[PDB]
Amino acid sequence: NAEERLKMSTTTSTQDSGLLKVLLPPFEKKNNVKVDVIAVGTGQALKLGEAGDVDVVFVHARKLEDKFVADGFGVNRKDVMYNDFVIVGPKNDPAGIAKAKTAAEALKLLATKGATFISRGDKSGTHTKELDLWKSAGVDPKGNWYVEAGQGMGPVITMATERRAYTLTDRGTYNAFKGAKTDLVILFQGLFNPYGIMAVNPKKFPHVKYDLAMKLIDYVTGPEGLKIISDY
Ligand SMILES: [W+6]
Ligand SMILES: [W+6]
Repeated sequence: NAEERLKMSTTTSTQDSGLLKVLLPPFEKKNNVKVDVIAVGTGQALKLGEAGDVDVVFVHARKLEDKFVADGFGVNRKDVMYNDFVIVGPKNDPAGIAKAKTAAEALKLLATKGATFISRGDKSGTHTKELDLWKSAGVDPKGNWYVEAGQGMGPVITMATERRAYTLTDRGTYNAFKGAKTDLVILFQGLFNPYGIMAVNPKKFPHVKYDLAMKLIDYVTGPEGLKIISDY
């Protein structure tokens, strides 16, 4: 009965996209369960799983996910292809990034123009991607223009908006903020990001809801789940 609850840790950034509000109800109905979404920072989402306080972890942070699995905490990790990265900024695009042909070129235009840019500057898969793209541009971002916020995607979109800055954002969070909570527009866009979904290991935590976690993972990577994710 539901009241029977499965706990999933994720990031605040993934909650903002709104995917879970559409993806979870058919699973809840089919299994007579409630899926509690615990949206916290990336580090905390894994710490919750390391402590056995959730049954499933759903994050986009490849190195950290690998470690979680290597460390024995997570089992049966599956890729969940969803979402993509875009560069947003003021609608008058002073750096002229709309003329960029790749994301590395766009960022290098920013660094060269000295246009204000907000980094997530945290644990997140968005941060890792950003750093990978700076490295592919062969630039190491040092300036004043380069800001490291140490916050989630939502607060970074807000800070970019106040500062009339550019930022690298997942489209999902942007689409959810567009218009109401920013006036920034997509100036550069490109495939999908390999979220990882993982069950907390009941050999480490025998009270975790593993069988129900495994149903969730099967669901999300199954035809119904994929259709929702691709239609979203
Ligand atoms: W409730
Ligand atoms: W994230």
